[PDB]
Amino acid sequence: DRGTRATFIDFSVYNANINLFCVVRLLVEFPATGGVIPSWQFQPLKLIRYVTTFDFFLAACEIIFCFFIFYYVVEEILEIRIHKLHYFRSFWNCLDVVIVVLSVVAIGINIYRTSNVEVLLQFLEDQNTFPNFEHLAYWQIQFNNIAAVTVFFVWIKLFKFINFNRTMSQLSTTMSRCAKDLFGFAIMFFIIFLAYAQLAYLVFGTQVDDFSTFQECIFTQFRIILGDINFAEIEEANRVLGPIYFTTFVFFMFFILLNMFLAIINDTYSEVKSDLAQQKAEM
Amino acid sequence: LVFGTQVDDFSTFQECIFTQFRIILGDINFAEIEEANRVLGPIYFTTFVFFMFFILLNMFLAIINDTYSEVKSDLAQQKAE
Amino acid sequence: FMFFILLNMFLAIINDTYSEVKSDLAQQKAE
Amino acid sequence: VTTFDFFLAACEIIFCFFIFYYVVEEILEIRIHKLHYFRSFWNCLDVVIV
Amino acid sequence: RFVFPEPTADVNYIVMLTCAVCLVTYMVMAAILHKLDQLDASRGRRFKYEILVKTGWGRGSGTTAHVGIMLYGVDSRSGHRHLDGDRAFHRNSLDIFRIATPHSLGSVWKIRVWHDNKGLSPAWFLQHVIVRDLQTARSAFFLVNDWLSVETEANGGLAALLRFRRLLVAELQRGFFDKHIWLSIWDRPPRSRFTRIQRATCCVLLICLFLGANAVWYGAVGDSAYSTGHVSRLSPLSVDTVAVGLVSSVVVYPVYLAILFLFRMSRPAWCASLAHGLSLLLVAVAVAVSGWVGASFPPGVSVAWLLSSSASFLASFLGWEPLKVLLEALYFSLVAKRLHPFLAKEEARKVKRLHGMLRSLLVYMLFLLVTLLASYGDASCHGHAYRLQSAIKQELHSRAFLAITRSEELWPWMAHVLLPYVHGNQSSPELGPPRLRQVRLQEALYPDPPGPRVHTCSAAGGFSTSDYDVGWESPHNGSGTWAYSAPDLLGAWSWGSCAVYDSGGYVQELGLSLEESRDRLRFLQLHNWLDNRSRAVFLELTRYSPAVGLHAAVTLRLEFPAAGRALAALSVRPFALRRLSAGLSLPLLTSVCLLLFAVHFAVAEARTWHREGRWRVLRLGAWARWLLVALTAATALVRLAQLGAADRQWTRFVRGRPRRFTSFDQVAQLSSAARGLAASLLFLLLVKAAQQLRFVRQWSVFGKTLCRALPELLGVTLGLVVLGVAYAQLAWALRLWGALRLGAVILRWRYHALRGELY
Ligand SMILES: C[C@@H](CO)CCC[C@@H](C)[C@H]1CC[C@H]2[C@@H]3[C@@H](O)C=C4C[C@@H](O)CC[C@]4(C)[C@H]3CC[C@]12C
Repeated sequence: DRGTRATFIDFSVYNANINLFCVVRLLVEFPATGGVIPSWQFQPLKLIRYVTTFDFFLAACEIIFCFFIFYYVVEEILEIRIHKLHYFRSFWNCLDVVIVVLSVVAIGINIYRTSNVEVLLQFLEDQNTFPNFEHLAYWQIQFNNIAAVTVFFVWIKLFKFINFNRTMSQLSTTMSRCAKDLFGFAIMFFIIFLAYAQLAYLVFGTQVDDFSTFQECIFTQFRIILGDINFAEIEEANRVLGPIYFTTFVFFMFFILLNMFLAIINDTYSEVKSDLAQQKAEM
Repeated sequence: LVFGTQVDDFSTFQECIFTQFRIILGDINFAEIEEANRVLGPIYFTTFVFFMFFILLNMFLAIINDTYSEVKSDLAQQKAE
Repeated sequence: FMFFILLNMFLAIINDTYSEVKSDLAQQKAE
Repeated sequence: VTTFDFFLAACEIIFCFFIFYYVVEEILEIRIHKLHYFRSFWNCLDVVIV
Repeated sequence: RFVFPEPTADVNYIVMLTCAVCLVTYMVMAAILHKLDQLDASRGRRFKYEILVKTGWGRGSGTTAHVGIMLYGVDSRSGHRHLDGDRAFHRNSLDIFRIATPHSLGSVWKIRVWHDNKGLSPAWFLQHVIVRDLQTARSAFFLVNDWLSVETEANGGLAALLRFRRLLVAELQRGFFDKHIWLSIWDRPPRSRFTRIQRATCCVLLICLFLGANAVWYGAVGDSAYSTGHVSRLSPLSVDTVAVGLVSSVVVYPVYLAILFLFRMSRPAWCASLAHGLSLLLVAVAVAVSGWVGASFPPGVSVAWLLSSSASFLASFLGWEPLKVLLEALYFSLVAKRLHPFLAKEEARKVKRLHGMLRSLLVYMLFLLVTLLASYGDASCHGHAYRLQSAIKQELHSRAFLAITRSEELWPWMAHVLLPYVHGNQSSPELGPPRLRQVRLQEALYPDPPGPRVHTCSAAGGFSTSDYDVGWESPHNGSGTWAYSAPDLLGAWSWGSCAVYDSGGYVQELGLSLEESRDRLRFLQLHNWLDNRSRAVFLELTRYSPAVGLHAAVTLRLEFPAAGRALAALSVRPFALRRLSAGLSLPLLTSVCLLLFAVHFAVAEARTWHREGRWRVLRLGAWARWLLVALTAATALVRLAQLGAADRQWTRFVRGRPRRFTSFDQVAQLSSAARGLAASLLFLLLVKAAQQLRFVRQWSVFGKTLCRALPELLGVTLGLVVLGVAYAQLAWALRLWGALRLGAVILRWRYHALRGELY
């Protein structure tokens, strides 16, 4: 009727060749102002893991991973308590806590979800009723979103281990020393970035649909920085404040603001190399 | 890990590398990155542009800018020596 | 090799030309 | 009739404001500052341009 | 007599923005007070002429004594050091009183002193401070100047049995701006232990508690007086909002008195460091509960809550704190009746600058809050506006309309897609019949040579204004059947392609129901209503969505650059019809608050204009101030004009709804402009927030290296523009030139020079 606001369609499939369930959800939304908005979600779950030897291999690697994270958390508690307190001015220890927290969250989610499979058993009792696999897909998505960030930080941590000669050491020194002062300009640049974002959201955020939301405005500005979006629709959106905004943004934040980042890095590297070269006139 | 199932541009592993290289040339689509994962996708896109076009691509130029000046100074001094 | 190692030598050349012009002008006007 | 000639009109208005700024600035260089001193070839252009 | 509503999820941004502003201002003010307190901590151990008490009245005084001196008088009070002399207070050991006492009022009773020694002493009594008029002349060099003893009665002007009046007046004069918490973050007496910073914690605690209590009472207590709701008009009755503000302040006051008592007299060994923690909890909790109770405010009580909070703050500042200091003075006077309540002189200008910055920060934060409200008060019916306009554009088949060139398919288009859209079973309630105002020109056009268009449209002339008949011109008996329908002065300027149009022309009502409207459409089609010159067509009717509460002005335009060809353009502008007579809606309050700020800036500008005199021109600051004032005034006036025009149009409509049009379009224009201007104004403020980042020693260079290289950047831009005009005078480019990264080298050089010159 005219009163409806949302419609869902749900089902799932097995594809017995490989061992991967696939749950399918289709949403259709009816805004009160008229129109239709579709959305879809296909999720490849896996619930019957232990069949082949590779599955036991993966389980063993999971156990070893739990042992490793337990080892790291123990050696971190030992270091925080039985050694220097408030050792947070390093950025190399504030990274370990993030990694261990993300890992323990992932393990907790896995224990919560994997141990919760009785719905499959209920479906296997009688197979003429709708299976309820929606929660499992959501938790699988959440687990993937955590593992994908955990692996990123684990890879990032490797930078601590590359100082095996003069060149890498000096590059690391330049990169670290150039972070204390780039922080201020980053803040001052993001303030103007958000000022442009809110201005665009308030002005064009009603007829363009690229500026229809604040984060969408931020993404549009980043795309313009990459050089992807053209203002061929902004004039239709607005003829007074359109070209003015576009020109001001592409001039002030692409010819002036974006070069201080180059200048600071260039000067820091130059002074660092000069200092390290002068470190040989004394020896 | 995030987009390796539904975009089709990050299906394999080397495909991700080639897609990032195309992004460096400014050939992003972003019509599927944002709808494949509304959170953690735009985060990746935004943090990828800020750490490449602003920081990590201004370091090659710094080295090439400093070394050129240094070598010209040394060579000119040697010529005038 | 086209965007990272070969494009930036052009910018380095421009930068060095500007710096040399600046230094020469400063030396001449401060002599 | 266009969306570019209006920018030209705005530039003309800005130009008129600049000429007002330079004419309100030159009278003080003759009244308060010592007058009848144009043998500089620089105060000469400033007035003829205006 | 309580309720846990949790009705909806649509957050109310007003409370969130207010809380965010109140915490940000506290953070920055605490940051400033950190240095303002470190200076006092370092200084832990003219006002008048050089005080001199160098005398030799006594001998054999090899002991020590303390001679305290108090410079009484309004707005000036400070103690003095001990009775240390040139020979350790021994025989004839008295020096000039060259102690730093910058507190000294005018020709008032600035005289008070006392002495405390190890019991008694010989006849060593320094006469007085012989300072008549050398620097400021706060008093004369004449007093009793004779033998004295401990607790000297150093009274004066420019047993004491009446201890009552003297004790009360002294205690009030000392504590009228110290105990008073609000304006004490500026006048803390030195050597005290109340730390100059937790004074800000008390203030932020009061603000957050006021906000929380008011947010609870509004929308959490509607049983005892059920006076709230639909029967409660948001307009301030001046009998109710003040009452709830007062009662909220009174009920929340005791916990403040408890936390202050835990602060004062704490060094109780170290409990003060606990108290901060408590505050950092309570305010948060307060904010939290606001963020839970304010999410379900009806759209009219939000202004009432702000008024109640303002009244509550103004109540605890206009008598409650004075009452507390008065009762404290009486308690002290009636309990224990205590009788005593270029090297290193550059810091004075530093303290003055810090006080000025602290005073300007509050005004900046208040202006930021009011402009944030003016901008995002209704930042919830904003995505709905986009969805509504997109839906309207979609169901009108905008693509099918923007791809018509001949002036013949317009009739099938209207008969097929538009008329079924206007009428139907329910079919998108309209609120207004359509119109077909139309212009003729009278300057008959001729088709261009083969080809769509050579450069542009041309051959314009004088728009026709005469009367005509069925078919065209034939006025025989009386008034023409197709009158001109003279344009209104409000609502015009569509700004098409060929020229700038207006609201004048020959109109058609287009009937009421589908059958009659279609028949009349065909009737006027066959009788040659639209085949002649007929520059424009101007189809535009209405739209209104009750579900969200937004109207939409829809305008369709076909234009004729030449006889035979057309150009299509449509505009759907959504807005919210908020009348001026609706009470004290938030936009009206923000508009009347912005005018006060504009007046304040104008007054502050004129007070310096006339102080320095004329010829203050040629300074960028004056121009910036006079442009900011103009922008603020324009924003306020445009918003007020939109509010007035909405009411005018709505009254005109409700007058003759059945067969009128009333053209709400102008309102949709103003609501746009009043939303653009503010959007720019806030922008400026944000930019300012970047510049004031320079108050960091490390980050002060990022502004200097950009203000120093401005001439070079302008020169480079000049080169760009001259090469660009040359590129066209011989008859890409910008891309290759901008790929040079030219500004980078100038910025790098300036940065290197500034860093080198920083050490
Ligand atoms: C006083 C000093 C500090 O100690 C500041 C230095 C300012 C200076 C570098 C700036 C000021 C005006 C600029 C020129 C412009 O006016 C038109 C042009 C024409 C174009 O074909 C090439 C470029 C050129 C020459 C510009 C060159 C750079 C200039 C000379």
